[PDB]
Amino acid sequence: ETILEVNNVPTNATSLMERLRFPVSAQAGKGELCAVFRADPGRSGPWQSTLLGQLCGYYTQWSGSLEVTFMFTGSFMATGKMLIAYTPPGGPLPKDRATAMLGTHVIWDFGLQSSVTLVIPWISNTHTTGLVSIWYQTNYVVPIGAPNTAYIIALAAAQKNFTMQLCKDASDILQ
Amino acid sequence: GNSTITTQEAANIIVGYGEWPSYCSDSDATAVDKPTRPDVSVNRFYTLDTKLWEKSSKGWYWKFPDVLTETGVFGQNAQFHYLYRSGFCIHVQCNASKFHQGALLVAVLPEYVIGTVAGGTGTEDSHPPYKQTQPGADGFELQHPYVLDAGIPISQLTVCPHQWINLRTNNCATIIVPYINALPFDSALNHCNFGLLVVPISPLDYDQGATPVIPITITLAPMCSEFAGLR
Amino acid sequence: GNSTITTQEAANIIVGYGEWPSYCSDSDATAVDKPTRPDVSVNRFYTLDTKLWEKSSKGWYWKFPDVLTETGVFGQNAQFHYLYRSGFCIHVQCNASKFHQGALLVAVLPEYVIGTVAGGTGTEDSHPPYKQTQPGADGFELQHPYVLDAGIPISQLTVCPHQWINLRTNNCATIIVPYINALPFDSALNHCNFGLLVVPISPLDYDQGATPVIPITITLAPMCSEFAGLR
Amino acid sequence: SHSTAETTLDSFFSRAGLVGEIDLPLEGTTNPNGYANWDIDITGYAQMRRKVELFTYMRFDAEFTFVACTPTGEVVPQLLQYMFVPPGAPKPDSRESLAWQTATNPSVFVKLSDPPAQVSVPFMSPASAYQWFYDGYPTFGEHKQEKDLEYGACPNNMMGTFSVRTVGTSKSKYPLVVRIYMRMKHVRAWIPRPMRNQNYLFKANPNYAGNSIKPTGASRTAITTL
Repeated sequence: ETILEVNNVPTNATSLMERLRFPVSAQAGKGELCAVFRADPGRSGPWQSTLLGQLCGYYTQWSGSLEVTFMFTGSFMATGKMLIAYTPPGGPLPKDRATAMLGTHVIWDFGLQSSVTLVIPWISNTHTTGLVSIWYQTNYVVPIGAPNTAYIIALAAAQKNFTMQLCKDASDILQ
Repeated sequence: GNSTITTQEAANIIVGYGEWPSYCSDSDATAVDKPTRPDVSVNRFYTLDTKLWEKSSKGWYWKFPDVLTETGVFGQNAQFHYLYRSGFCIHVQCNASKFHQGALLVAVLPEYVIGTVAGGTGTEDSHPPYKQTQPGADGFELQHPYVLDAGIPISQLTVCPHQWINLRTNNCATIIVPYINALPFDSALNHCNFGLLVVPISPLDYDQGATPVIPITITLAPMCSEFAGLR
Repeated sequence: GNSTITTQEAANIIVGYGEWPSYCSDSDATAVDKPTRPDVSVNRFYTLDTKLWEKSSKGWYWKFPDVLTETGVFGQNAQFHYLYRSGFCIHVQCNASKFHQGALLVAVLPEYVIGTVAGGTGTEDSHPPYKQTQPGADGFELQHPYVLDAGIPISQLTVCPHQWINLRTNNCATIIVPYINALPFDSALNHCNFGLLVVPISPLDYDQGATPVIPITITLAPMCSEFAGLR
Repeated sequence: SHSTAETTLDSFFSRAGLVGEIDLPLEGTTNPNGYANWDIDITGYAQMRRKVELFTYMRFDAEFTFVACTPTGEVVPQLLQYMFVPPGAPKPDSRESLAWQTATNPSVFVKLSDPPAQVSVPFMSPASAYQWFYDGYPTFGEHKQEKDLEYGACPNNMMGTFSVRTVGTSKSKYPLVVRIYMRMKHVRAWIPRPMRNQNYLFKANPNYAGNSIKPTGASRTAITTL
């Protein structure tokens, strides 16, 4: 498992560290779209932060199943349910939370499970990408004296049925 | 279960009337054609959405099977078909802080015939609109609560299947409902077999914290669905 | 163990690379010199100190065994001896309120060769000072953390042995690390075999309470220490 | 099922890359005397350093192949000499040095008309494995200011030197260029590290552009857009 940079903000070079974390706050609302990224590692770019994605950069074609482990970094007292939905290649992201339900999805709570893990069934590279979508099932519930904003870290990796198949070389200089 | 989010199963489960939902035996089922039993695909956990509970709210109610008639495969396997039979597994989830407080009455009322105002004196031989009587997925908000908007006291509702949700003890209600009707098979769009009822009895309150609105998530999934006529 | 403080230990333990620390075999020990195996005297629980985590902090790193080289019997039995070999038991404990929140990445990286700014272009063939490269007990504070101050991205740091410290789940990480080096015996003062890394990824936050600074305590103790030549 | 053969280290490394370009003109400052000493490094194949720095400790044999030609790619009737200078042994200072005859350093005599010279080099380190990272200092003492250049330098990864000649005694009659190709054999790797993400600044030193820190991968306009 390696950290999946879903959040992208380069200009703030001083604090490039923001790229490792989700913002989830009370100023949101039900069904609001928290985040969304593609389920293809070889392509740029949220997967490029992964050890997997850049090894794939050294290879040409590949196929296998992936899994993304989400870890909640909020307080013990913070609660709220979030919907993670997978939408397979072909067919766009669901219009709204309800339409994300009909496809394979996961109802994630912060109350009981601090870390949920999503399995990506299969993605090959026979040459769209697939699509991971995370939704706000509920409000972000927090008591007095507790932060109105928390952060999520996404950890991703491939499973043992993953194979890379043809060798290629990348882009980083010498001297 | 496509995403069983363990809430650590407990004795909150409440069998309807000591009657677990079951497929109608064809000796019971007055029909000779093979009844469509639609696998797991429609038995998936349908989560309506989340309603925001606030201290001024009075309650909400849904109408089975009107809730799902236009929501996914089940809806499609009902609108198309002519006769319908099923049970349900109601999982009302209310996640709130340990500093919040309130009390909900998750309840199921068969044949929830709604009565609406006829006039401050009773001026009208009126009848409630398609929206109010069949709110569907979004659900409808009660207007008069002490009376269950049907000349009926909520003080005795607990005579129906019910599960309390006290915020100091539990966050989850779990009611399973068997098919209850005079006929073994009825229409899906016209006869709302029963109604889901969830009414805050002990009202929500808080010293001004950081959250003023407690979410109520309703997940539900059919138990023993059954369909007959095709298109 | 001079003070074993139960932390309700569980399968949080993480063997470095699946290799429990072990004494050098005497067939492996390419020496006829008597290898000094210093029992318990140095195997005691050395607790470095406490660092204060605040939302602006970027991270800290230690250099083993440079951390303890001037710290007790182990320290003196390292500066005096010529050859050194050992493993470690890292117990980074971060205790915070139930109202705080955050995440630390305790990780161990062998041969943590530090690269520091040589100039925004590289105007200088500069090189990090004895202080920064062998900070010892106080530990040193990272300046660039996305890059691990070595042209190295932290996003993949977890490929090394590592233990998360999410404030909602655990307060204790437990990494034990075997001796890792090309030679069976190297210098103690000169070759810092590996580095301990603990970096706040998800930064600390709080409604302004009565405490704004979360402690990070690192307790550690050698596992299978080993020395050869004397002074 | 498939095969994990190409995701093995050997499949990942065992391809001969260009690691050395040596120009032997008749006039210029580049190589005046007519000889060149090429200290061996597994770089040159520029894209190798990031690959090889995936791990901390490594071990392998090496197979060097020597393609020689004129700048036009013309083959000319020249008898070259490739001489291998093992570590510690004194390198040739000039064309007439006795080192060229010192037969403790192996040397290959090939004609340019003949096909590329080929030869294999065994693992040379006194250590049990090569290190691309030596977090510390190699000496055993002192405190002097200019000890910093010693930081991060491991001499044990000295694999030796290749020296090319004409041969003597009189200077060549032809403009020559020799290409050195290196392929690894029997690769064993160890401690894995996160892969380099910033442009290299120096050799044998992992510095990074302090003012120009780019993120590892491409970025986008917002978190909720495609």
